[PDB]
Amino acid sequence: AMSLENVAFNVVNKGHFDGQQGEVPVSIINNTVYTKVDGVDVELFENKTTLPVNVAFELWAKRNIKPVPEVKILNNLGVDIAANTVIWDYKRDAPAHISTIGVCSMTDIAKKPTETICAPLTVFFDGRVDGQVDLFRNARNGVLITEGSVKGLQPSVGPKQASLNGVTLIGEAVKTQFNYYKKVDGVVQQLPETYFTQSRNLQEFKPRSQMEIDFLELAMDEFIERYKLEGYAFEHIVYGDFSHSQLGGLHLLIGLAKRFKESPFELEDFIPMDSTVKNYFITDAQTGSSKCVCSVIDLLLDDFVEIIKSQDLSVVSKVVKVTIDYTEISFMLWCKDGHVETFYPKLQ
Amino acid sequence: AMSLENVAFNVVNKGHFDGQQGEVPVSIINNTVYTKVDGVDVELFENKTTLPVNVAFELWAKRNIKPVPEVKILNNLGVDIAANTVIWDYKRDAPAHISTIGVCSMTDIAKKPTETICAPLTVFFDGRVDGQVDLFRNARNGVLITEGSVKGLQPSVGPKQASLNGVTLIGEAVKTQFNYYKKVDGVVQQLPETYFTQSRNLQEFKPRSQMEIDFLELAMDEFIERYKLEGYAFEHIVYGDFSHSQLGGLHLLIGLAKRFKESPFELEDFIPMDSTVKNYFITDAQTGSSKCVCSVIDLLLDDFVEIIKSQDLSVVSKVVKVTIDYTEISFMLWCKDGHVETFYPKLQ
Amino acid sequence: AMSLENVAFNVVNKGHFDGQQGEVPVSIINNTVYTKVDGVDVELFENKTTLPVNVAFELWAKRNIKPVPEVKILNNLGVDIAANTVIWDYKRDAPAHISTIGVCSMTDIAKKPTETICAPLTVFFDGRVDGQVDLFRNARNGVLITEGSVKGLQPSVGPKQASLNGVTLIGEAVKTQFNYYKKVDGVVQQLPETYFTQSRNLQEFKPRSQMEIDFLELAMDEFIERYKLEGYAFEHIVYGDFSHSQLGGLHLLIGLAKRFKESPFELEDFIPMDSTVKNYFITDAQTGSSKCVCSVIDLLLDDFVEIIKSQDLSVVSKVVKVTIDYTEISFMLWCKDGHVETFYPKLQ
Amino acid sequence: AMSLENVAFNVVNKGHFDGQQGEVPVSIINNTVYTKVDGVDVELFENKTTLPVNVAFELWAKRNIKPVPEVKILNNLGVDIAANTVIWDYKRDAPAHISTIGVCSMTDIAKKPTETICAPLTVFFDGRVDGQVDLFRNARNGVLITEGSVKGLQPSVGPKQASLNGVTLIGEAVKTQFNYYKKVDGVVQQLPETYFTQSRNLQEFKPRSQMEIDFLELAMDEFIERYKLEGYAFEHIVYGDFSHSQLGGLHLLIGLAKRFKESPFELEDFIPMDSTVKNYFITDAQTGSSKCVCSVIDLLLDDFVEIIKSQDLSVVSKVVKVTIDYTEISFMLWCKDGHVETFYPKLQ
Amino acid sequence: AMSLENVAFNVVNKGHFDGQQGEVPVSIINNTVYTKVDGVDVELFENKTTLPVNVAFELWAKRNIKPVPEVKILNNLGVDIAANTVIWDYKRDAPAHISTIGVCSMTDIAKKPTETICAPLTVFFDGRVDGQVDLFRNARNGVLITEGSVKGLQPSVGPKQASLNGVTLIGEAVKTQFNYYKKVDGVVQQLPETYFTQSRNLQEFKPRSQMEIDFLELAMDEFIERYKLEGYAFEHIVYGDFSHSQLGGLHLLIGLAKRFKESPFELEDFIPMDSTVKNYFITDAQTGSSKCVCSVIDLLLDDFVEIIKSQDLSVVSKVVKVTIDYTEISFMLWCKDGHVETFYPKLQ
Ligand SMILES: CNC(=O)Nc1ccccc1F
Ligand SMILES: CNC(=O)Nc1ccccc1F
Repeated sequence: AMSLENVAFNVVNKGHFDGQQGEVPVSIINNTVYTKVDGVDVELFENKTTLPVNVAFELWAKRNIKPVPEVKILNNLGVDIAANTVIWDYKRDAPAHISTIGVCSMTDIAKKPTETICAPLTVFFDGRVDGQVDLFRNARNGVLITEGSVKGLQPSVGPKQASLNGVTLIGEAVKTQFNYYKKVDGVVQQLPETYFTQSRNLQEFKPRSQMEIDFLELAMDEFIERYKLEGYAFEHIVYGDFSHSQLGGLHLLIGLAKRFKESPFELEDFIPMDSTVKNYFITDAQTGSSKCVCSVIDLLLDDFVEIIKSQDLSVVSKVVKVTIDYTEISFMLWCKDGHVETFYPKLQ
Repeated sequence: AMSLENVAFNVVNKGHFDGQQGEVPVSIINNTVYTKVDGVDVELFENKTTLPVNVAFELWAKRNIKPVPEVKILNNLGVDIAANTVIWDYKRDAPAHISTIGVCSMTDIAKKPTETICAPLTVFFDGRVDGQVDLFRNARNGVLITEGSVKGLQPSVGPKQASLNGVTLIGEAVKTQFNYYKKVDGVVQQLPETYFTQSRNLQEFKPRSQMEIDFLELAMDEFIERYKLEGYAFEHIVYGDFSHSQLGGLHLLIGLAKRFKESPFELEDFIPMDSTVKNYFITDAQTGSSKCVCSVIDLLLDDFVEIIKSQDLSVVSKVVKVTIDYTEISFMLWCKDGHVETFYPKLQ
Repeated sequence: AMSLENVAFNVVNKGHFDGQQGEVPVSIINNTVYTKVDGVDVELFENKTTLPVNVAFELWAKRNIKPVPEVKILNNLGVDIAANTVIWDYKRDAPAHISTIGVCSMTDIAKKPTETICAPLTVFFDGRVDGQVDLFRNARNGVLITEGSVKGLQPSVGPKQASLNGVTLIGEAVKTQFNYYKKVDGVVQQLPETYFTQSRNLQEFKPRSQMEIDFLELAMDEFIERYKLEGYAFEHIVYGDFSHSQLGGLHLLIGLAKRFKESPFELEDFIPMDSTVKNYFITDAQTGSSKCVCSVIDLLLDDFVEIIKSQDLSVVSKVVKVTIDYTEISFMLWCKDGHVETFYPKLQ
Repeated sequence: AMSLENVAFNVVNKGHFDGQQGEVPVSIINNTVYTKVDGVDVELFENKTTLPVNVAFELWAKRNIKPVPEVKILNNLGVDIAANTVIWDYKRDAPAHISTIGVCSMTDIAKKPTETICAPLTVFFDGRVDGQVDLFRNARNGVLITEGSVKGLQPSVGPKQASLNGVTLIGEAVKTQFNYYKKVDGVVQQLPETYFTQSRNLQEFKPRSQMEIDFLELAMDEFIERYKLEGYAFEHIVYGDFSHSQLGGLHLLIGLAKRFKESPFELEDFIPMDSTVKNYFITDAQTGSSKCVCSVIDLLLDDFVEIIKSQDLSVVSKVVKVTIDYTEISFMLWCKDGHVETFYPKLQ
Repeated sequence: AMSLENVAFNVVNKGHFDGQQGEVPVSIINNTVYTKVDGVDVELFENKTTLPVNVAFELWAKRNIKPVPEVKILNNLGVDIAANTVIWDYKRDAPAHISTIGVCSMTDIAKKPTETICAPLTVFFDGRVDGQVDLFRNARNGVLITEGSVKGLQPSVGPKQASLNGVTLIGEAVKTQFNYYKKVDGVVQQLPETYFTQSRNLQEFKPRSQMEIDFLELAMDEFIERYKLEGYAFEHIVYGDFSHSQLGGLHLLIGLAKRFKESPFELEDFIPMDSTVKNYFITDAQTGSSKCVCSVIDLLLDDFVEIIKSQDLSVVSKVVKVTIDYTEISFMLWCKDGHVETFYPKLQ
């Protein structure tokens, strides 16, 4: 017997939906769910989704509370739907997927991923849940994560980090590095070799390699010398040119991180969703240099150096395809006389 | 085990709350309750109250569906709250009372009227429900209806009509005429002699006496002649004077019914609620005669005639008090040279 | 080049979406679309659906304005979606189907019904639109209407009436009687023999047979005599029994039409949607007789007589199944000593 | 002459309601109050309450702007209502009490606490306001605060801290330590001996005893030695065990404070109201250790040490009742071989 | 062809409105605009204005993204409207002006500032845009900014700082110091000599003169000695008196900044708009000293010292008019025996 009042009972007593039995009285007004405590209304949930408030509330309450892949990964792998859980998109305060399977009666298209409506959809499977590996094997389309080996299935090692209740972390008391597997049209698919973005914040940025410690700590010319980067235009691409009204380059998070220690800036996240490459409308507070569409990626600097050094530098412009978070990221590479002018995530 | 979804199940399957087990999926968007029937949303309920939508939905579902006293009677008797039912106020599309007893967890102030919070409240008790005559005996404050005698109480015989799911009617297959009993601070009251308003509609007005039949058939002058009404200002009070910009008189529903057969008019119900006297801002379409605050009452014409013939006509202006629907209705009586000038429910 | 403002232009200038170029200024406040005409705002559209206001506005604008099958027929045939039109459900003030094909960018699951997401969906195809009979041939699942023969398909002749901009009618200047054809998993179905409900209103009820004329004119006893209906419980089933608190019988629209000429009653439509059988919570004003869940169907009286005379009357109670509007309507038949006691659409 | 526009006049000119006379024009849209400044709308108030926006606005404007007891205290003492002021709950952005006395015409149940409706309610009285001590003496139920001595009334010394416009502080230019007194059913009640929670934030945590300076500054084993805490499981209870997927212990705010210097964590406040014991759904960012329902209290460490040391350690499990903020807080005490396994606020 | 979907296309692809062609599907619900990315809704804009959501969205998208005068300046100069751009008020999340010219069809009063409706309005002109200087010359009323010299027009040097996408900054890669000119009734007006407020935050405060470095760094008595301020009551006016329940003085931002390093405090911005003098309801966290209406201005300390030293100190009270941000700010000057008691922005 699922119900609004039972969902709120679990939220109040168990911090989330926990299969417990019971009911608390609830009031819904506009987009907010409340419950009486000591005779007054206490807010339990503000619906920021495009779903009816009582539906969003239940989905939220039923969010997966184990570490799960970050939404950008699931998106990059073409996931449409999850088997019998909810991947909550903490960046959008909303379900990451439109529909559900076996979760909620207003949004379910199916009780079980074996139902024929699920066969064209890429269904997300969690091998930490009993039976879900088997259900991947039987599904026409899907993405499977496991903590270990699945007999016969060639694994792809995913990122180190996963999301636990909206916190992106590398697990220590829990495991966040998964094997990933994918199936299209009944056929297991080979996951490409790939880099992974690092998912760091600008407020909390911590380097993760001696090279990155050097970038944060050394002056620009020292660092460029020490890692033999002459002619690669990190002055522009990574350090950022703030001298003109249009802010130049500045496409690596670590570069933003360096600048942020010195002076603040505004990042307007005008498409606020999780993705491998982010676009910001950036305004530098110190200089007033700015740019409407500044693509930023958080690659380990080591990885970005390896990508740019591996490039042929003998054409004016070309599109360079790099596989990142399993998706194929296009960059624009502009050169002159065998040195880099600029290299940036291509704006689409 | 009360729940939004169970209430909706009862509505969908039983036309109203009926204590049945079950659940349907529900969605709430702003003030409307919908349910999914075969993949599309069907409107179950639009909240017109000042309560949270899911709360109003449940009180509406749990409305009393037996003939019950009209809200105007309950209010005139000082009823605060009903015992274990909801008197639905179809004139306000809202619960007639703030709080409930033993009905709904969000609005209940008690489960049983015997709890101490109910003692100072005038509680409504329905003798047709097992045990409620008893509970009225224990109750410090209350109003009781019954269909027949109660041993040791003198009854007050109420109106002929009652409200069945919002239709006011004189029951032929069900009883609508109740015995009334009232208790203030543990003492059974002697209810006053009272007239009753008749609760008719302007559109479907039906005479209930030979005098009313004659009023509808005859011409003004004939009717006034037959019933010896010269000098009582019915021309003004009951027929209505449409010759000036201020619509004159027209304070008796039968007079509005008579005019509405010939030519129509606008009645603006600017305090929409059930009350013994109604105030309308009335605009006569044929003539443009209008009045901002036109008090209207539906008295049996014979009872109105009795009231007006029972007054002293020798002072220019005074307040005349008349018990109606158990409440004291003040009238203004204006006279000149021993005849009536006007007589109207006071606009105080 | 679809846009809010272009849709509004079409509404304002063409009464509906018509593919015209142009733009008017629009403003959206909560669920209402307005447009500026000479400096003030005029209401174009109030959203009563569960879709976003601008989305519902566009689907409403793009409604099919040719006579189309009533929604109850489409649902009974299992239609999921329409090919390149919107069947507007005037009973719910909402789109009849969740999704669209080739109509609206927010709701389209495809541009053409031939895309693979449509193959498992039962698609509605209108033979009056060039190419759609063809598309029905390629379609794995579908329902097709036409005005005339289709070479190589046996037709099923549908109802006389269809819905034109929300008015159900039997077309005299346009055709409303369609041939129906259905395909499940690539196989043309043989549609069952079926009766059709007549889709009449209680207010403007018009007899469509000499028996129905007689039913309206004659007294109960005469009519029952003329048509040899003794022992079939029409007194209860069709005339309705208003003598007890439970309103008895009254399951056939013509019986409600007959009563409504004499005295009025409340029909509460608590699941407002188009369906072959309707459930009303009905309160008779003259008598106070009432019933929470009164199933009503509008069958030609002759067809109802044929159904009831085609049953075995020898068991106390059983389920009688009758194809109507192409769907299986269960009835309860109650008999005693070889005569009918009652017979009603099952309240399951 | 109270009015929306007068309330807004005071807000604009006096920062809050100040009995001043005057009016500014106001516009209300959805849940927000605005006023024109220099021809544009400036937001004055966003209603986060379940009250009508214009009502919440007035209550907010009339909030008590003297230091007042924190809402958890008033709750723990059973306060239902305040005499002639509003205790604004800054943590819920809402009135702490449902109704008022002498404040606001939509929410008043009474103009004065002597009215008989107030007698069953525990009314909050402020002896800094003239007459309110006397009104406590006459009230059947109440809680009284004073700055000094009340002849005959045995005092209870309240917490050091009070809330001033939502800032919890120990007063220096103002007095925040009150005498508390309580009355149930006409009878002064003896307030229990009690500890008080410290009301500290995790961002702003300052130790308040040499012991607490030691906890923050020393390593875990040093501190446990220096205060002879071997066998008392502060390793678990206070320091927190982050080694397993379920975060172990961690029920004292100061322990959260220590960890927060090292690494951040997420505290989901899923019942956001003021209370003596808080429940969080906690996710540790460094380790990914987490717990759905982690009870946290902010006792001075000295006080928590005194509580746990005073316990008999010779049973496996028992419920230990401790009086905190005047309410009786249950703890679970789990022991083995005369040492503490775990000791935590009992989850209800 | 302007449209909701075209505006959203520009927002998504260009970070703001950029004249580009194209459309994305959009959904509007309540006050929020969304668009599909990867099958789910992503929030593009939350309407905090009193305009219809789709109108506010377009105005926002069309905001001027060059450095522009801070709204307080435009207000102080009497600007009603901007020529062919939108000055977005980032402090109110709303257009700074009610109407537009040549921007948006719901809010435009004119396509061009030469239209006769614009002649009484003070129109804001931007000489960085071609033709706009000329349009100032022809306008009956206006305010013009330029980066350089305009032949014949006597300039006023504006503030050093301007606002770029809501960041107030002194330009280095861009120019933020403008010449200002004003016209009333066809006649160029002489802008007064004036100080300028510094527009600093309390979190980010940086001194801007050796004097201000001294104020932040030195003790109170040192600083007062070093700059010969004895008898000028900076102890009160600038340092702030926290000893009594009413917080004394404290009207210079730098004084708040000093205190904030030591201890925090609450500033309730109860009229949140940009202005030259701000009013806060201030609560000091350390002492609980507070004040409902504390006027604060951010003058360079040098400038404030120069203002107060220039005053005659020989009257008890007088109104002192100082021109700041071009508007005439009244101060109250209270003296005794030729020393300053208090000096503060006059409360109106
Ligand atoms: C306090 N007295 C009282 O209630 N009396 C009574 C009530 C109901 C029926 C008959 C009775 F006598
Ligand atoms: C799969 N078969 C099929 O569709 N057949 C057919 C369809 C429409 C008209 C005539 C036909 F023969």
